[PDB]
Amino acid sequence: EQTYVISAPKIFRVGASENIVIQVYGYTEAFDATISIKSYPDKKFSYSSGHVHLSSENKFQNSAILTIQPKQLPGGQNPVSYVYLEVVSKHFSKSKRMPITYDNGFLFIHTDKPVYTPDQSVKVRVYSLNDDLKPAKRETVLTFIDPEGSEVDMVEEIDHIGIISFPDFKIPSNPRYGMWTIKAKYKEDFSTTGTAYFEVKEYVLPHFSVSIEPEYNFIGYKNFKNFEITIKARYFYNKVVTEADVYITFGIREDLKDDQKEMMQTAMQNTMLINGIAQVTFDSETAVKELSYYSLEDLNNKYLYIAVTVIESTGGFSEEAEIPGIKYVLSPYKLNLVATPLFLKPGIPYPIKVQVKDSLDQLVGGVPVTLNAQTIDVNQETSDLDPSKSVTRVDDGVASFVLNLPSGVTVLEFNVKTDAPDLPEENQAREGYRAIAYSSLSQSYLYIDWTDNHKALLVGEHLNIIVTPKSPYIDKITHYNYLILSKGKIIHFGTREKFSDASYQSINIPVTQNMVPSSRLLVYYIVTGEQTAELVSDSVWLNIEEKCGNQLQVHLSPDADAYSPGQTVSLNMATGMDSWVALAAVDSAVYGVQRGAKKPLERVFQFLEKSDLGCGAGGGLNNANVFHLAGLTFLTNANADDSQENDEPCKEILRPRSKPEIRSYFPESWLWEVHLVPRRKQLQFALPDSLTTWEIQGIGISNTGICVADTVKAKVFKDVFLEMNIPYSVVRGEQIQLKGTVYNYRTSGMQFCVKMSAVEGICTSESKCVRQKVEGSSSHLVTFTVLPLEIGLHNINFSLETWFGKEILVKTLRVVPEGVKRESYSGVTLDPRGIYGTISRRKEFPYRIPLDLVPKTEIKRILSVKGLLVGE
Amino acid sequence: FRCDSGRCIARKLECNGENDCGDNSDERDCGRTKAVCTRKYNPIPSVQLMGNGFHFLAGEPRGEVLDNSFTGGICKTVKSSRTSNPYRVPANLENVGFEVQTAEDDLKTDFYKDLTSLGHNE
Amino acid sequence: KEVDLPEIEADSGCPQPVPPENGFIRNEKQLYLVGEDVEISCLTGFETVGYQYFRCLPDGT
Ligand SMILES: *[C@@H]1O[C@H](CO)[C@@H](O[C@@H]2O[C@H](CO)[C@@H](O)[C@H](O)[C@H]2NC(C)=O)[C@H](O)[C@H]1NC(C)=O
Ligand SMILES: *[C@@H]1O[C@H](CO)[C@@H](O[C@@H]2O[C@H](CO)[C@@H](O)[C@H](O)[C@H]2NC(C)=O)[C@H](O)[C@H]1NC(C)=O
Ligand SMILES: [Ca+2]
Ligand code: NA
Repeated sequence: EQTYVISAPKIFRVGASENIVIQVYGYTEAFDATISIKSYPDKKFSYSSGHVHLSSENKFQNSAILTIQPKQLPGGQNPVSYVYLEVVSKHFSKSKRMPITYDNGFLFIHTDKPVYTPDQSVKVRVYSLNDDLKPAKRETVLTFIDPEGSEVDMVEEIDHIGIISFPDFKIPSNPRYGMWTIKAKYKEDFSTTGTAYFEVKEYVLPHFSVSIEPEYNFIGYKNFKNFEITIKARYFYNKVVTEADVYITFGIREDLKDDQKEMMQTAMQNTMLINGIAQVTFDSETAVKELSYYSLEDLNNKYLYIAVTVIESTGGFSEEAEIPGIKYVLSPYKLNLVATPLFLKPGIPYPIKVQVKDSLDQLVGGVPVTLNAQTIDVNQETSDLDPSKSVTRVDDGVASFVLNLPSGVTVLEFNVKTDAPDLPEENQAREGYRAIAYSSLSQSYLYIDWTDNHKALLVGEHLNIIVTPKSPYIDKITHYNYLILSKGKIIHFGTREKFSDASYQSINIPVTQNMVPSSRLLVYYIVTGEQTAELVSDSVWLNIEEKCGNQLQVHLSPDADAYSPGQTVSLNMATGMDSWVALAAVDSAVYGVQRGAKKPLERVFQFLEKSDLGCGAGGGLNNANVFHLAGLTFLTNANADDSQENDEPCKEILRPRSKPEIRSYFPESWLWEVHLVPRRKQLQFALPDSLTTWEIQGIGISNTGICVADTVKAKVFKDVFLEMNIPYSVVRGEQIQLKGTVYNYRTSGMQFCVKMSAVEGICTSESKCVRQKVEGSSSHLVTFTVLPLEIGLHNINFSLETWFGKEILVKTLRVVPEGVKRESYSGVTLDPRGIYGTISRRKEFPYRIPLDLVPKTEIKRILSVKGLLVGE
Repeated sequence: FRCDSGRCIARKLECNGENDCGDNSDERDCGRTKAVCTRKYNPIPSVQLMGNGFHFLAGEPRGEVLDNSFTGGICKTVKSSRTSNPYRVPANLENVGFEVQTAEDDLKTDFYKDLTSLGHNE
Repeated sequence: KEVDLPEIEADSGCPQPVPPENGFIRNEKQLYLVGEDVEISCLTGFETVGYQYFRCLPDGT
């Protein structure tokens, strides 16, 4: 018998080097075979064709890189939905109708930092990659959008290496506070999208970060007379808070999108943070009743609000921090199969991996889970399998189970309920499932089994995988035939001869860097039923190790673990091959202003592995299902591939989630440069006068692709120093009290003397030197009382005089005007063609001043014009 | 539902102990079956010849045009007199009837001068 | 008949707004995308006084 097979990606991608595996069990007699991609309802245009020559030479198997570029319908857009794969050969032919997408590659929008003050420039750049993970040079158009969903500016640059550097985006003149958006797209035809976000707020860099850790994320029966809260404050230069006065309040809340709340009086206050830490236990029972409530059951599906205020006792700084909310719920847990394909093989052991979550979508380990199971036979027989138990892992959140199904089985019905010792039986949640047998005209099945809950494979290894083909009417299996996908392109293909000896046998397949983010492998064999061959298969999903093509390694010169507040130092670039690299320096405190998180990298692994057309742990229900679910569709001789149910969107879960010293330059972001790195480079620069941790991330793109490095922490730190608590802006008129503390880290004490240098438009108490006394290893609250008169005016110096120290502080107070901030706008529609019935070419907006105006203030205005384009 | 044959049927008809799709895919994999018709009834004879096509000009019945085995999951039934157990009506059929006596009126004769008569009325 | 089907808001654009007395919206739709403007003009014998636009907020408002 002659049976033929073609394997192709489920859907083609425009401009992707789409690989097409061709495998056959033809006569030794070698032969040529043309393969092509032609247009819809007419095989006129053939966009690409590939002359693959096969024989006993290549164990009857080839690869062909067809590709589909811009030959299309551009004007009055009708961009084609479909194309036609074709096979032309001496021995045979056929053809396929296959869909087409313009989703091609990856746009990574790299903002300089995630939080800005109005009148900052937003640095931004892009890393763009094509389906092959190479540079992919296409001119790209990001477009700025305000927090009122309204488009604002729009700009293109050409892409020279994959690191597109756009001009800095100055935030508008009276801009809108909130969540801004950068949307990036190719100016060219491909559909591809990128998004990023930044917050605009009046914000001030925050001196120390206050952590606030609750005992759990649910509140329930165990912890309702006590909920432990540890709060850990420390400075951004790695030295914790000695003495601080704490204040905690609590409140009731409806939800997490809830703008407001109902406070509770009698809320524990005045624990003192001692040497890095403080703790309290919140009796919800006694406190909650002071509002309406009386039972926890009364209080169901409601959230609890915590907000803390840690003012340094000896050190002039208020800091604030808060927890949105903690849910009060009966049902403490959620359930969901992690790496469980819902299709079973009879005369095999089924694998079941379950997951438990708290109300806030994070793992919970140590919880026991009961699995009840029920089997029904091909015979229509109904049977009770024996109930099992396991306990959810702590590193996983996953409890695993295995049941060996009586081989005559068709349908498995399983219950999964939690069994935590403190919860009422009714409160514990359950989910139920059904699993279904892979249908075999053959009565023939396959089960390829590989799993490690340890869960990670490392490039370089050799994969050893066990193939058991239980059942087939005949074991006259000639060949085992596998196929390995990664990021939606077929990358490996091959054949192992059946051992008369084995029944089950090994495959050894070398793990390669083509698979780095993740991969699938699929294995099929032909059973020629001497009347119509059947294709029989199974696939498996394999997360592997995160190793770059060009591992970038970055190092600071002076290996010392603490650094000095002015010092120059060199940086080290490292690469396995010539590369580009894109640097960033961010004040590690500035991540502290937004509770939300930095987002290069974590993402870069994930975005890149979302080109996989598959779904599930693999392993279908037909032979067609298998190949389809695996991110493929075939053209076939024995069993044809049927379905077009690519449509319903994929969801499963795969991975479970003199001698003065002058301090002046306090840059939030720096090192926003890019460099050509010939496997080696170095560059010196004097790191800025500022006591914080500098967190400096380097990411490099190269022939191989992208690779983000391990971020480099570099805390700069002085022994004795002064830093003032300066408000973002102050209003001219009312007198203000300026705070700020001197920090003495030296093992002996000292006598010191602070004094301020005022500018022409700012006031002060007298006119000296007010000599005080700071103990060994402490701090002293110092304050000055000023009053602003000239608006906008900046520059205040603070000078420090001590034992073995001399420090001058260069700060820049900012000032605003009294009264209100009225906003008024007008507009026109320019309509040269009198479309509306009257032709419009000019409006005149006259300067007009209302005399209610606050003295010495400008009248601003801004001209915004939004071309109004319409039409399909 | 979706029969793998292509035909697209109402879910009610799934796992009900009756080949509703044709290819029996609608009962391919079923554990518990909600049987439509609690009791075995008979097939009406020549029911398919009410589902065949009729070629006007030829005056000759042609290929199957209706599926008349389709039963719609409704177990509608009809009792034959002079034949014990009831018959099962298909879903295309609103009505079936069995009432039939014979008399002289049924046995008639005609005379034809020539064959031109047969064309005139039709 | 068009009037009888009024059904989806998942889209999150703003519904048709309310023109002011003696005026009309220049630009009819069922849904407007967030950040779209609609221009108010006036009926015959009346003319616009002031800011002529409403903007669609992500609000829906
Ligand atoms: C704060 O002190 C700095 C110097 O420590 C002053 O800046 C200097 O200004 C003079 C001119 O007045 C320049 O010649 C110096 O080169 C500047 N020095 C530096 C390091 O930039 C600044 O004027 C002081 N401000 C006040 C209000 O006294
Ligand atoms: C064919 O079918 C119709 C019913 O659809 C029969 O008509 C009925 O005949 C009975 C005679 O007793 C009358 O009582 C009913 O009123 C009739 N109903 C209708 C709707 O016409 C007809 O008798 C049937 N013919 C044969 C030969 O069985
Ligand atoms: Ca049925
Ligand atoms: Na095993």
